[PDB]
Amino acid sequence: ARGPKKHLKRINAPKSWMLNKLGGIWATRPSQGPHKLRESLPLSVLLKERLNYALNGRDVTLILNDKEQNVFVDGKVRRDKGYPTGLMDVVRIEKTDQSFRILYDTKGRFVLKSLSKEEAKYKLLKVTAKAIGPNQIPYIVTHDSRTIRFPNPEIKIGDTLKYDLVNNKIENFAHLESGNVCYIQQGNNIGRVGIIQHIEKHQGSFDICHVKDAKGNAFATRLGNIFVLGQGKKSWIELPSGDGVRETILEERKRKFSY
Amino acid sequence: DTQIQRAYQKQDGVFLNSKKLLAKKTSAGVRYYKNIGLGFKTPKEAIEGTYVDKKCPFTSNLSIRGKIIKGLVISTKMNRTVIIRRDYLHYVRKYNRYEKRHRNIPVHISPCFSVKEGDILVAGQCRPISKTVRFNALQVVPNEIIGSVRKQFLLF
Amino acid sequence: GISRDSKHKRRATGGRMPVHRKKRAFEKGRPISMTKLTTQSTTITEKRRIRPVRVRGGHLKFRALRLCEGNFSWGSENITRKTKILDVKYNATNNELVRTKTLVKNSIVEIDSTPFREWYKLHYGIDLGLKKDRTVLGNKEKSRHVQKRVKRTKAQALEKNIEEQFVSQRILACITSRPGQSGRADGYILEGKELEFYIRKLQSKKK
Amino acid sequence: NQQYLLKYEPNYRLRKVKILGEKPNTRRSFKELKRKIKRTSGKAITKLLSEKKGDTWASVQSKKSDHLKNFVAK
Amino acid sequence: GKTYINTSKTYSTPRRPYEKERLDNEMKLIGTFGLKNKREVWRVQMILAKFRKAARELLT
RNA sequence: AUAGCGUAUAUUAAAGUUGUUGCAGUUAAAAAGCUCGUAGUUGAACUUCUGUUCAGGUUCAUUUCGAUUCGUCGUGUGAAACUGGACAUACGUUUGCGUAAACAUUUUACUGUGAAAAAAUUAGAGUGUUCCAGGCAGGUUUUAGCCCGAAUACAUUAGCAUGGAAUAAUGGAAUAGGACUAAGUCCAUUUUAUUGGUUCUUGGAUUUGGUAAU
RNA sequence: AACCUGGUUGAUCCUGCCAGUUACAUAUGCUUGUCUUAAAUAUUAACCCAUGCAUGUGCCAGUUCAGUAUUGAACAGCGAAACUGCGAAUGGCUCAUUAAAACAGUUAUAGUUUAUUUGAUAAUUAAAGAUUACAUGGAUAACCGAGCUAAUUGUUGGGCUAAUACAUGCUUAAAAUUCCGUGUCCUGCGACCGGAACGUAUUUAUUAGAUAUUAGACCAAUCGCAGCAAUGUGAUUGAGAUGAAUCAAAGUAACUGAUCGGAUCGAGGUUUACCUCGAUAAAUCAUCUAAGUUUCUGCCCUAUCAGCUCUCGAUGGUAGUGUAUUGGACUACCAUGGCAGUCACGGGUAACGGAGAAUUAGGGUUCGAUUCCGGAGAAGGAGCCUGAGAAACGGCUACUACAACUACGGUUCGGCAG
Ligand SMILES: [Mg+2]
Ligand SMILES: [Mg+2]
Ligand SMILES: [Mg+2]
Ligand SMILES: [Mg+2]
Ligand SMILES: [Mg+2]
Ligand SMILES: [Mg+2]
Ligand SMILES: [Mg+2]
Ligand SMILES: [Mg+2]
Ligand SMILES: [Mg+2]
Ligand SMILES: [Mg+2]
Ligand SMILES: [Mg+2]
Ligand SMILES: [Mg+2]
Ligand SMILES: [Mg+2]
Ligand SMILES: [Mg+2]
Ligand SMILES: [Mg+2]
Ligand SMILES: [Mg+2]
Ligand SMILES: [Mg+2]
Ligand SMILES: [Mg+2]
Ligand SMILES: [Mg+2]
Ligand SMILES: [Mg+2]
Ligand SMILES: [Mg+2]
Repeated sequence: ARGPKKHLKRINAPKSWMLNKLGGIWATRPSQGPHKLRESLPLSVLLKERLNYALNGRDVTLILNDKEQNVFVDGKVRRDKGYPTGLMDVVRIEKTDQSFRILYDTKGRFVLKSLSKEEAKYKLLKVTAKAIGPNQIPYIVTHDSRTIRFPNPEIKIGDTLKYDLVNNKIENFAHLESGNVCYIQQGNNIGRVGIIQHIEKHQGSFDICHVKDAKGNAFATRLGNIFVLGQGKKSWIELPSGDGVRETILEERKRKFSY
Repeated sequence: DTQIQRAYQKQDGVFLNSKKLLAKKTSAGVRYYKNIGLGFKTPKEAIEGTYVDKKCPFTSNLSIRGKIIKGLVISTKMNRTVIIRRDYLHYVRKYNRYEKRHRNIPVHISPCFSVKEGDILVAGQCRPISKTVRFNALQVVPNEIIGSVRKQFLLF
Repeated sequence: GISRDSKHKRRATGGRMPVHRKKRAFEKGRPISMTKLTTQSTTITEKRRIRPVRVRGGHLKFRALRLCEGNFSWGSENITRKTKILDVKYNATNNELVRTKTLVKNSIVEIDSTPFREWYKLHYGIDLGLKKDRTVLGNKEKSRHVQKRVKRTKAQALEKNIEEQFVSQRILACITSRPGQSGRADGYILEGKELEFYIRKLQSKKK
Repeated sequence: NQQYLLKYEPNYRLRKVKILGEKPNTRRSFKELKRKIKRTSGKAITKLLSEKKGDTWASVQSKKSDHLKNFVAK
Repeated sequence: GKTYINTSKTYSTPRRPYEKERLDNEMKLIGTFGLKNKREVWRVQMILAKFRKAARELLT
């Protein structure tokens, strides 16, 4: 197809952005970055659609080219309109001192979770690879594309580190075993939150894990979509308010409209 | 010990000439084997054979990745290669019944197996070895077929 | 304009297989480098000739047109030296390759003993080029540096083939590089089994 | 402050508010200029650029600043 | 021109173009509800029909 | 019929005039002159039946009742088909804390779940675009705000995961060392920081006694 | 809305079609007043095209002695030209080709490539030569000047000066490890002493890649370590990843020098010899992005297609070669295979495949050139340049068939399926 694709059409932009069908032809193609294209929430959508701080395209440009440095991701400045803010990222707006975390709700759209200052220092990281590096230095790699050196050696692959973004120092970690708390990054089970019942390894391809929530409904999903939220029943994150429990539309209609 | 070909045949990643081994006038003595970790037992013969097969999953660099097959061996006619046969019932929605279809997969046989025509083969997916062959033989199950191998239809 | 596409062949059944797209530049193959020994060629001024090749991804690949010297290893001894390659003796692929003196992987070549002869002499105090008066050891006994030269020599016994060859000063070695890619003839010296074999092959060709 | 307002609102709006001016006919000119420019070299090219019909970004920020200098706080 | 606005059909036309009983009922409707133009009654028919398909599927 | 309405042509229902559901074939068009027969399609009956006890719901009935109310709830009592315990020669061992594994259960078709799944479509919730087509918005003077939405279903085949007893195919001990067990013989063999002998384990083969309703 | 009616007879019950009825696409005829939307040279001719336009781009952060402005006496605001970057491979158009092909859903890449992004690394600037590091060297465009043509985004000579352009090169770890010395002591090729080599990468060869999801004892030698010393003393954490590696990360040889190891830029300043923010170039590994190949299964009509494939590849095996990589992709040798009534092979399609569309009691029937995703092509074939990506076509070369100028000798930024 003669090389790389530089455009994205509105119809094809992920449902998670909640763009208007009728709003145009194109949408903003997420930039190459920490997160994949489909797991991206770009900045331009973050500002224009979600916060409404930008009313149109020009506006976004204004915010991100203003010498004043308005927007922050994991502590580091970003001027790129299509920067792929992904899952677990902490995005902070210097002028208002708003600190949000990027998440999926149970319905699988992108949400900004308002965080107080103590939350906003911390960010959750999930182990992708673990290796010996050059010079015989152990290293570890993360979903947000971090490379962390000299990890605590007990840290296994597919764990969750709690990362201090002020100190760039991993604080506490927990791994994928029975009894820990998860959030589910991708699935039809996207956004649900729960205690791991157990894990079955099929060893040819795809390992499936099962989950429960506070209410006691089971889930299953492939290992890749599990993200660990801490030890115990306690999560190290403030969840958008479903608390991670899915609601039957019956439950929804009942509680909302009193049926 | 058998060398018949234009080129001398030895496994890769195994050095035959080490100072201890030159003291023995006998071919080889240190052999390469492997584990292909799908829970597949590495055969007795892979271990004790003299065979050079660069396409053997046990004796070589062959990586078995992602797809596994059960089948019938219809033809062991060619050099270190068989054909396998998978029979299935394709469902025709309208007439609301099935239809008997078959597929022939060329598989690669490592010399470590004894393969009678009309046996039962397990094969793992493989990198493209030849024009036809994407599959390599893992496990042979012996069995007796009466009459020609073709007519015999097993859906398992 | 050479092509590696599989589309230009018959599918398994024998059926003529259809074509919509063109030749694509990414299925490109490239002309062959017949890589030559300039060593014995008298008419040649330029003995070493290597071509950079701009490749997919902006990298380089290195074409050996003309080669004379290469880098060879002696396996038992773990000793690797660069020497001049003399002749291409046997080729399993095709014999017109031997006639054209072409270098390819698993070609069979001969090597100047000389660097290996010297390393051996240095290390074990034994000159392999000589028939009689084989031992070069120093005059002071009980001197750690001569003692070592004996202690080395104590365990060692060579193949008659390696010895005889060393005397001859030419050595049979099969070459392990891809000169049409790397731009090198790098190789290993034949020992034991492979030597029995390629000697016999050379021998029944010679018979 | 009307500083910000003067720095943020786009130009067609500053015309609605009478601050800026008319956007004159761009396209035709610009494309005939493109024509001639492509078809010669540097000296002549500069001589053509002197004649471009554009309302320059310079002139824009100039009228903006000047209007910011003619302003009186309520 | 690409456009993503949706298609509509508000009414339907009878298998049988002329049948007295039906025509008469339709003119009794046009009369009492002060309509013009038979399709008005047809689109009402359409609407009702939608409702009924719904109830039916739900009774499955 | 109506701001629309004729006509031509392809195609859809009409068509049970293409028929799996679902057609016809003595005489309306239609059984091949007749047998043998390979592919194909199709295939008789039998195997943990059954009974007894416990619990959980889910239904039912109503000369049991109740409470309140514009019909649900609680409760009876019995009666069902379950679902799951339990003992009965009876859907398994063995181990670590109702759930895993390993062992053992011949394979599959079939069926129930689940994962993986592209939006727009379609079905459909919410919402008065003046209705509506439709859009994904909206609603509120508590206003340097507030409230709420952008659901859900469907997503056929084949791959994947897992629960399955019927039905259907296929299997297993008929030249049996088949099964269990004991005692030998070989070939390998992880651990015991290392090579050697003995061993040990283990995991294959093999010889012979014993056990069994063979 | 799960409905049927007209026509064979003198009449009758049948079969059966014709006809009516219905929806929906194009077409068309007549007729047309508001408002809200709105398809649109697919079908025939992937036929041919005048003209205009559809691909350009500058920050404070690579080059300014243009110009402007009476500017920090090296420039400093604004801002051409022209080098140097980057893009031009997306987008838009069309459906001619195409029937396991493309496509769809499912896989593999342990068989690969990826410019721009995000994260992390980096002590050695090979040898010979050269060597200033308070920083190396030679050129050229714009410009000035002279020309050639009837002709174009043609270019020829001549005089100038920059670059992040084109060349070149300086930058003091320790330890350990390997080798060498006719060195000391010795007897362990062991210790001390002395001398080399020693980044990364490239190319081969060899040594080990550690395994605590796991079991031990009898002889010998145990190698070590407390310890000269007989005596022992055991041995138990120290090294990741996978289902699997010949993986990661390492040791020892050499090999290449065609890898990289900053002679570049801003800004704000503590009054200025020092701080604090940044821009950019580039290597490796991840990461994003996309691609190449790839597993399994699934297409319409046709037997007035029953056998097909294999003289140079048909199926497999070997060495090679080639490629980004896998492979008969290609070569040499070898074997005689591979597919087919479960329809091979071969025709046809007024056939691009899907997402979907019209009808629909149920089951079906019939369409999908056309918004989205794949695929293909740019008049027809082939071949290339350059790139991270191209067989590009709003790039070049050639032919076949054509388009535009011509002073006839030449020329075209000639290619509407934008
Ligand atoms: Mg961008
Ligand atoms: Mg995998
Ligand atoms: Mg590169
Ligand atoms: Mg403007
Ligand atoms: Mg008759
Ligand atoms: Mg039966
Ligand atoms: Mg029991
Ligand atoms: Mg008659
Ligand atoms: Mg009559
Ligand atoms: Mg009709
Ligand atoms: Mg009006
Ligand atoms: Mg410029
Ligand atoms: Mg065909
Ligand atoms: Mg296929
Ligand atoms: Mg000059
Ligand atoms: Mg020293
Ligand atoms: Mg300064
Ligand atoms: Mg079609
Ligand atoms: Mg398209
Ligand atoms: Mg694809
Ligand atoms: Mg046009």
